[PDB]
Amino acid sequence: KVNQDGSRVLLRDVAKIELGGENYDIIAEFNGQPASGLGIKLATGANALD
Amino acid sequence: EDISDYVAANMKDAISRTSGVGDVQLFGSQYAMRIWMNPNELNKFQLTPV
Amino acid sequence: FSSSRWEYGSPRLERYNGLPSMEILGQAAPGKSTGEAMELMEQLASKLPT
Amino acid sequence: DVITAIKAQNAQVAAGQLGGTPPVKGQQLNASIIAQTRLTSTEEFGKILL
Repeated sequence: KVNQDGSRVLLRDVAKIELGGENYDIIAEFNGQPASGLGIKLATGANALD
Repeated sequence: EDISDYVAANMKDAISRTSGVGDVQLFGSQYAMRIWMNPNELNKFQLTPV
Repeated sequence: FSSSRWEYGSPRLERYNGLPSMEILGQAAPGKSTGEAMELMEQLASKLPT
Repeated sequence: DVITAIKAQNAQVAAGQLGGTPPVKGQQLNASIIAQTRLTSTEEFGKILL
């Protein structure tokens, strides 16, 4: 908004804006070292080793 | 936050669609524009999260 | 309330497997055929930017 | 006004939780927040304010 004064308010002024993960629930450590991973879950009656 | 985003926005999409994958559980989350509001700074300029 | 600007843009963007891609269409040669035509093109692309 | 009063009072809203997901370091309790729940009986519907 622009309140009767000429002053401007912005999302930067009202809120902390950062490029972060969409959820903060599940985190992983590989030997105590910060890391992610691709946990693959096979299809129903697929081909496994193929 | 940084690795989990890259693992999703460079690799994850190529899997889960490849050789008969049921579903992939990514160990983290891809980046999102996270806006962290402030109640007092909202109250200051007469603003609701709406 | 509106500014007016002429600006360059693509009329037909392309994506291969969820990644921005551009289709090159070519020929073998009056001498060579496919095998070398591809082999040439594969490292004519390897000597491109990162 | 009858209809409008129903979906405003007879509805289940999804509020967050105490000690959410990106928490303040040293948070001890993590409990879910319950707000408006869905009405169950003929009496509760009778008590809808217009």
